[PDB]
Amino acid sequence: MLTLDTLNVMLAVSEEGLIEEMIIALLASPQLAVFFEKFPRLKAAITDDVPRWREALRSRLKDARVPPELTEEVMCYQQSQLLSTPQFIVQLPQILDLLHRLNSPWAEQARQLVDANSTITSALHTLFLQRWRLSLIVQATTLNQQLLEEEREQLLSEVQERMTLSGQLEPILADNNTAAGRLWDMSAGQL
Repeated sequence: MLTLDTLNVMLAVSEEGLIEEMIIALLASPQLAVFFEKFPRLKAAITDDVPRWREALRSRLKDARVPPELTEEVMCYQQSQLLSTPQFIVQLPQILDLLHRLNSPWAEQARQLVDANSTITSALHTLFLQRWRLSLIVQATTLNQQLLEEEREQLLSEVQERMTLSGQLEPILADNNTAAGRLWDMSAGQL
């Protein structure tokens, strides 16, 4: 079962910036939307709840699996390095047929790529994985955009639950993960 944490490995990206968009997604959701207007003081809690949504998605990448669409994006990618050079030539227009089947954007690019060079010895095979790798990062923007919409619903019941803190406060435990990074420098000279 293809798990969601694979995206962190195969793209080498961090979740934190995408989790920030997920904060905006929740602050836009109808539950929090009405809560902010109806409770102009109590909203300060759930607007401060930014590093809490972090731990929700940080667990969820390990727990949850990939979207049904994304499944074939990552599987065709990882299959191409298992697909050895003699087998890769004859099953070349077949993996291209798979891309065209789903209507994935890699269908058009990989088609032109193999029309550019059908004499795949080593160079194109390497470029096939790399060209899709970079293209899958900017595509994962949309794939994980659909994720943050679905997951929003689940943790929406979770955030309206914790909303008890603004009416009969009863607390729960949570991790504090501070990304500590700084290097000041001012090496300059002027006469």
